[PDB]
Amino acid sequence: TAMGGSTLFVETSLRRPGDKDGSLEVTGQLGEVMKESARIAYTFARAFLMQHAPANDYLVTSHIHLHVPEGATPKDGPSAGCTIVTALLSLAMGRPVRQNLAMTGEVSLTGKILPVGGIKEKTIAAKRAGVTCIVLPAENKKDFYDLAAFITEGLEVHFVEHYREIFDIAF
Amino acid sequence: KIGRGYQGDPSSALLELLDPEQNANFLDHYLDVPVDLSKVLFICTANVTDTIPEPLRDRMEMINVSGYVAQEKLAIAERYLVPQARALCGLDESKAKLSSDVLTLLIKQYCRESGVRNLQKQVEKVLRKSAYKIVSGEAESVEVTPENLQDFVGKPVFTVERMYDVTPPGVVMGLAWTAMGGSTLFVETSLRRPKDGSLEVTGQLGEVMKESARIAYTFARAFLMQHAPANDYLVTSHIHLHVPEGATPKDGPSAGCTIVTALLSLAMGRPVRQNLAMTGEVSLTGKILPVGGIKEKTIAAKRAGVTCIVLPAENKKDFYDLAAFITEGLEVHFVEHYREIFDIAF
Amino acid sequence: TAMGGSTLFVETSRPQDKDAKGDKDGSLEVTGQLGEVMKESARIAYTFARAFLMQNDYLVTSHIHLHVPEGATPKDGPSAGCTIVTALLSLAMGRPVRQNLAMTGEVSLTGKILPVGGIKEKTIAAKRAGVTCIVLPAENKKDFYDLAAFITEGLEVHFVEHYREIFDIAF
Repeated sequence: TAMGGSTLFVETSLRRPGDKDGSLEVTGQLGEVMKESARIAYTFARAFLMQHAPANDYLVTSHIHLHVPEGATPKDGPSAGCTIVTALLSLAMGRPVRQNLAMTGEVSLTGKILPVGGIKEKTIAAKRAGVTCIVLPAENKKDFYDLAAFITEGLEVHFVEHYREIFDIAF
Repeated sequence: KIGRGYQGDPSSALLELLDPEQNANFLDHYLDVPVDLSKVLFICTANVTDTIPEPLRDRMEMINVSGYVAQEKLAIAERYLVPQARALCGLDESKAKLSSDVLTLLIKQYCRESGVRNLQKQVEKVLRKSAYKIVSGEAESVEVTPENLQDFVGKPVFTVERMYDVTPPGVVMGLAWTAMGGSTLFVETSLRRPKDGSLEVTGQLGEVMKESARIAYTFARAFLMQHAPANDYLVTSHIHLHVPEGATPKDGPSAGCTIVTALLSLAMGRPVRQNLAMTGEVSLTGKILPVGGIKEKTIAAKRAGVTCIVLPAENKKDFYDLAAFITEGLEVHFVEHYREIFDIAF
Repeated sequence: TAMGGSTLFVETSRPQDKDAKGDKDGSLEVTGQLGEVMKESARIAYTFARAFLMQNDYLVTSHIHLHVPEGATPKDGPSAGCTIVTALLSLAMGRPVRQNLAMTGEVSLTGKILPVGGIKEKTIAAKRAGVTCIVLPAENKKDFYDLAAFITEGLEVHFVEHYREIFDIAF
């Protein structure tokens, strides 16, 4: 955020459970950039749950309605794509994520994870909150290791390439 | 409302004058000396801050002077408006008597605004027509009663009578929040056709209100089948729902409680108890989520002759910070589920 | 209308009665350049005529066209509710309304008649159109008696609150 690092909860819920497909109503962060990011994330979550556990029809017909809090610069906004995919997959499978876990990164239409900014601010925010595990784009590991040793000492960092690895370390 | 057009731009002069760090040396053009203006208490009135440049808004302590509710307006009228108008028109209490109840009626039906000038205009109108009746020799003492007010200030701008003083099956009174604030509406439900049943919805067509009414209807059907199982109305019947268009989009979906109550009242054939207005969005399980504009909703409840309103449980703090003249004669029920609202409608 | 009150004729008349199976729903096509509120009100009036005629199946098993002429200002849109209900009922029952009879007033889903505006203009137009009987909502009685003595001389008036009374005096 414009004030510095911050820690927000991306929340998906359910509302109104072969002819129709379940839509998605983003409410928190308005803007065309975050709108397209949410669309891409929704499509990838669907494809992931199709090729993995192909039986449940949840993510395809549910009318999810997620909500992403409003504090983030318009450039950092799309760095919630992997968080959105993980919230959607967690709500679908009915399994909460690993407890003390923070994640950031942009997700592609096929799941590739892209680098983001504000690594120091995000790290300090995660450390100020209670976080023991952090997940970061693999291309941000230089930026992570440039920080001071008293910041990045109490958290285990996972540098990911593709979202299958976040699904591994998140469930 | 300062000029910023072709000739000059005195906003920069004000930005130099109203700067606390440069007040100590003002330096107008005539005197080449600088004058200390740090002890002057400056006050600037504005109707809207949007047309104030940001470096100038940033130099002032923005204090918002909000309007008055009907009770504050009545106090103002009794203490200032009516005495000053008496003095300006040459009348007293014995010649023309404005009582507190006729003043309440005037404020309720005519002066439904945020400021005071219109109430003052109405007060002057009443006293002025009184003075004309006295001078022309028609009378020697005028009496303004809540029945005799009509021929003094004209047709009431707002109607006290509501659509239904006693509600039949299908229609339930819910109160909403408009851009003018404080509206009460009757959610109505009927049936169209004489094996699956359907819902046809009209009113404030909003994309989210569509899904809101849909899930409210679904929860109503499920609640009915679990509460009274031998009743198949809400499943085998085709019905029509109507929601009046007062509520702004934000609180458009805030009528789910009333919609479910209407559908259930129609399906059961039992009217809802009188003077009962309700608010609250329902979830699928029946969770009652918080609603906004409780001050306006409560004022509307009062104006519409309502006694017992129903609010979400987590609006308890939002409600119990409203003044006693706003919520004294109201009995409030706070609910965390729809079973409790069902009990509240007997 | 804008600067005036010219009286209008609503008319009714689509596929012919099938008379084969009573499982269909029947439909109402409405024209007359209606705003959104005007179309919703015409739909409410349709539903109320269908419910009022519970007694036969002309409203439920016939496809109908409704025409309300243009001219009523958008604020004065839904003031044709009782007129629409009467048009539908007369088409169904197969009998005309009283020959010189004009009406106005919004109708709710259950039959409650709501007050309207422009009583003076509507009355002037009714008198100039040869209308001898006029049906108004109840809450407009003071509004109607605040008129001059020549705006109403031989004009029979009926103030009403529920549409059953309009039906009684129209038939």
